[PDB]
Amino acid sequence: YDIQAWKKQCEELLNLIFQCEDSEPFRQPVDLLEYPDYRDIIDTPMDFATVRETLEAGNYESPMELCKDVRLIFSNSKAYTPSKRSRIYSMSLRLSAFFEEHISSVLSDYKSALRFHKR
Ligand SMILES: C[C@@H](CO)N(C)c1ncccc1F
Repeated sequence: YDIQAWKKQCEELLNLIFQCEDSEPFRQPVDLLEYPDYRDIIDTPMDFATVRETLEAGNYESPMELCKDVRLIFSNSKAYTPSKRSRIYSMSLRLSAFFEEHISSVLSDYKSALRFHKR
């Protein structure tokens, strides 16, 4: 029932994500010189360094907010992909499955701790 535990759990999960080779295209903001039309398709860029920095600055109030930004990394890749078979998109799908598998207990534990706090 620790209402704060999610933060360190998210730091450790982001550490695992940065160790994954599949996260390399998503570690830093998309380079506009490599993908000149990126902002014509994507309204809200997001990357894992921005997520980590937001967490470390104390600018997420809950793991749901972090989860919304990580999911935006994956939806941006899906929206930008020219093909559902593209290399970078395929890496995003594996990384998304890994993230979802690990974030589920973080969200469950936080929501349960918060319900206990408000009992
Ligand atoms: C990091 C993502 C964009 O959000 N990246 C550039 C791409 N995403 C999917 C397919 C091809 C790509 F090049």
